[PDB]
Amino acid sequence: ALYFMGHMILVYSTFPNEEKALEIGRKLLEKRLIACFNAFEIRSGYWWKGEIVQDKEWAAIFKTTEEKEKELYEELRKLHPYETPAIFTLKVENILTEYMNWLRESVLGS
Amino acid sequence: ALYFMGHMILVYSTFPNEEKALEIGRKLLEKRLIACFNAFEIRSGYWWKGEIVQDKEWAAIFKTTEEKEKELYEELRKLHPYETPAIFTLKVENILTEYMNWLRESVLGS
Amino acid sequence: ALYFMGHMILVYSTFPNEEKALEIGRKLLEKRLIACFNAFEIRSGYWWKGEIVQDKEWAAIFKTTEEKEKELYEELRKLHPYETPAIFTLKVENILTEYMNWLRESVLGS
Repeated sequence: ALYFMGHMILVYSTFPNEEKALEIGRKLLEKRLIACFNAFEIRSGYWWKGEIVQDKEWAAIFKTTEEKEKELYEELRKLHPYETPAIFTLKVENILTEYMNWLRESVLGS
Repeated sequence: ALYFMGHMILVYSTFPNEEKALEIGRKLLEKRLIACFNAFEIRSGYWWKGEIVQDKEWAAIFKTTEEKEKELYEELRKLHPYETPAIFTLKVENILTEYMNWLRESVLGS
Repeated sequence: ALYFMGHMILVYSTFPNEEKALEIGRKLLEKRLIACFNAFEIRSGYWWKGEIVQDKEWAAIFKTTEEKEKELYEELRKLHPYETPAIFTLKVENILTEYMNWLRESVLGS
């Protein structure tokens, strides 16, 4: 069909700056752990040492297959500059079939 | 209740520039295929002809109802500048009831 | 394990400007309703009084636990500048275990 459930996963994480986000995205592509990344600038807020702080970071969504999830989490844990980084996966319900094929081809290998 | 499961879907895709993202978003609204779109600038990375490339694009999330999903995918496939565009749907678990009503009203028609 | 299903929810909403998005994010943190927020600039389009309009807003994703969902929706409904704001939750499938612990600790209290 034009689209189907597929087996894509979307992993999200945030980084201290544009440079680090792009560098890690590139390293993940080199290892065929992701087929593509989309990064964007964000303003964040959270608790830190008893106070609410404002921060500027770069978020990134990583697109890959379910088969690469474990490896992706391990590589992100390896490369992340933060001690306790935000790393979580969102549920993908459907995906354009041709794109799913491209994702699969893009992550074939190591 | 204040919120419930609803029947909203979120479709994500990326475009070569701001102009194209907005133009397509407008065309989707004209056809009542989406109730709203949120677009933002992104930096992307993926494989292309054996090399890892960096790109600048505009991403967009399209908010509509489950009933419009098939039509939305067909219209996006029709208008997309890319040969193999990223088009996938994310799972929505809950939604403010009043907003869900607004979504339904916004996509009533053609 | 390195990651598991967890009990995190992601709530998304849009605001008229950067100032309002950050202010509300801060208020949600003060009440321990969210552990963190990530906000970014967006361009939006929707129907308004029979015409398709273009707008500039700031979107924000709120990260919290399933236990805080009801309270979060109530506080957002309380503080939102829009009469019919977009507020919905996305499904989180997996999450880095250490991060999940941080989320839980971050929302403990009121």
